[PDB]
Amino acid sequence: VETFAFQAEIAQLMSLIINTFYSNKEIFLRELISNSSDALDKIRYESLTDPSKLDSGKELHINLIPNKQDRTLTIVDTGIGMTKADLINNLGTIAKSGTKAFMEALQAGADISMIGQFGVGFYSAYLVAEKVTVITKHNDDEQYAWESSAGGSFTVRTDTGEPMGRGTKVILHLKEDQTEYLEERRIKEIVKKHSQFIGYPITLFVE
Ligand SMILES: COc1ccc(-c2c(-c3cc(-c4ccc(C)c5ncccc45)c(O)cc3O)noc2NC(C)=O)cc1
Repeated sequence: VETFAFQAEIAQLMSLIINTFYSNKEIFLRELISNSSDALDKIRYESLTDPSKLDSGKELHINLIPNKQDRTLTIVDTGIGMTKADLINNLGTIAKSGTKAFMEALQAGADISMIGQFGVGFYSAYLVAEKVTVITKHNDDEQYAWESSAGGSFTVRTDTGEPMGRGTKVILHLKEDQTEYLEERRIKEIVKKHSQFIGYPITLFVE
């Protein structure tokens, strides 16, 4: 297990997300689904010139899986998946500029729901999760587990859990007062409100 420091700007963003009073938390789901959609777009595009990239799974879709026992909401996609370099360096590098822009926009009257317009929507997960665990698998690379409870650091390890195939699984360990996001009616409502036209099937599992 390797432990890494977030870039200072990203740690600042995470603290803002955790500390700011902001009631419209439900937008976290749209942001995560948007990320899944982007990843699905990419594997779809690449498969057009190299069909063998779908050897790790032809189905392009998103599953939403609530588990009341574990107090988790999991967002699973069969997108392109992330490499170790994505997790440690490259997505953070990209997030720096977006974070800066978002912070500045907030100072000028934007609100937290607009986070995705700055390309850093993943971090909205921390509106509802005390810890986020991300399992990801890119073709020709190993399966990784990324994890953070904020506080300025994250971990990455090679994952020996159940093999995924290809894609990304975001496991939201929900805060004690945010269990509404385990309820079928609530998740359905949010998907219809904010993610109605996503171009991949979204299956909401029930318990
Ligand atoms: C908005 O920027 C991105 C969106 C999706 C992805 C992504 C993902 C993916 C990442 C995330 C994601 C998960 C976890 C973290 C820390 C992320 N940080 C920045 C951007 C995305 C992150 C996710 O929630 C779902 C996803 O399907 N899997 O392969 C990907 N690769 C390509 C080039 O897009 C990467 C960047």
